[PDB]
Amino acid sequence: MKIAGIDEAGRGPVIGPMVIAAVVVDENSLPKLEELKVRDSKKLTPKRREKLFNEILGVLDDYVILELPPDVIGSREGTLNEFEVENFAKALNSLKVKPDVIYADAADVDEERFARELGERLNFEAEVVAKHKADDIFPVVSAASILAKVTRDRAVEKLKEEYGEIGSGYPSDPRTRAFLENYYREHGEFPPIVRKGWKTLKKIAEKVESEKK
Repeated sequence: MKIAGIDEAGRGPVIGPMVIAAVVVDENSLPKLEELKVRDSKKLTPKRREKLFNEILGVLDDYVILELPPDVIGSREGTLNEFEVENFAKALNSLKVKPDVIYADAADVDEERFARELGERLNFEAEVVAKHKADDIFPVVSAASILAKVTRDRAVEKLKEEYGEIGSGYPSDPRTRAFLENYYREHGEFPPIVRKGWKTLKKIAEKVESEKK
């Protein structure tokens, strides 16, 4: 049997892409993911995870990583939830090796709902298992999670080489906050690396205009 795991990175940041990654591993290769301790990789530094990333690739039968830029996210036709479901499906449907069973991180507050909707969007037969924090539960999802996180960090790293210190890209991050406030104060607009619909932008813009003297 072929087992697939699928997760996402970059859900709530205001800057950068959202990355959805799907991995496929043969049953016999599952112990390898445990050997790699993919489940205990949350505390790893980006460089150590990159090494893990490369190791994971060596045991996978197949994988798909979709890097969705802020332009794509912003032009979406549906809600962000629908967007996530839609792209999880696209990633799985793009796989060369079709999984018999799919383990997915439940984006939707309703795990059952997510599994149902994802499956209805697949163009092949498979059992879909969706759970909250599935990445702490199933090593195969943990693996996908690592591919998505690494891809996402690489993306932001590339952005820093072009815009300087932009932080992690999350509004909660002081550097990301300052970067956006200062850029708006200097240009009266936000850079083309932000997600146009994020409420964070409106608040920063209003704050900045408030200061003006």
